[PDB]
Amino acid sequence: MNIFEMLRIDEGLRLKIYKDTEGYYTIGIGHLLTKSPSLNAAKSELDKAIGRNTNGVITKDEAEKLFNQDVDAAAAAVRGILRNAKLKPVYDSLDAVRRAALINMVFQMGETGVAGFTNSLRMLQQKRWDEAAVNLAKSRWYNQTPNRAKRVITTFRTGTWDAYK
Repeated sequence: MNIFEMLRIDEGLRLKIYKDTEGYYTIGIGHLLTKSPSLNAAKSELDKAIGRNTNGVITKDEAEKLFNQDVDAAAAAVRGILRNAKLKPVYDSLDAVRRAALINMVFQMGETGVAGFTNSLRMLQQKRWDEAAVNLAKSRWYNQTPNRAKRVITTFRTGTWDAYK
C-alpha cells in the first residue's frame, strides 16, 4: 500500500472532464483543472497541461502523468506547511503513514485553503497540531464523501494502512 495507491483509491480515475463535489472542473485522479464556470476555461487549462487539444479527454498515461506531479507536490506542500506554523520538528518526527495521510489531506489543496490550515495550525500548538489535521479532512470530505474522510483519519491516527485494506 501507499500514497499513490491510496490516492488512486480515494480520488478515482476519470478521463473525461467532470465536476467534483464542490463542482469544480477536475480530471484524472484529482487533477483540479479550475474553479470557474466555463468549461472552456478548464479545457484550455487541460490543454496547456497536456499540450494537445484534448477537448476534455485524456489517457491513462496522460492522467498518470498529471498524478505524479500532483503527488510530489502535495508531498512538498506538507513540509512547507509545518515548515511555517513553526512545528517543523513535527514534520521531521513523523512516520510514513501519518505523513502519507498528511499528503493526502492536503492534496490538492490550493492557496486559500492552504493558507488557512497553516493559520489554524500555528494558532493551535505543537500538541493540538493534530486536530487541525483531522479537522481539515473533516469538512473537506465530510458531508459528501465521508468514507474517504474516515479512511484518512484513522490511517493518520493509527499509522496503519488497514482501512484501505
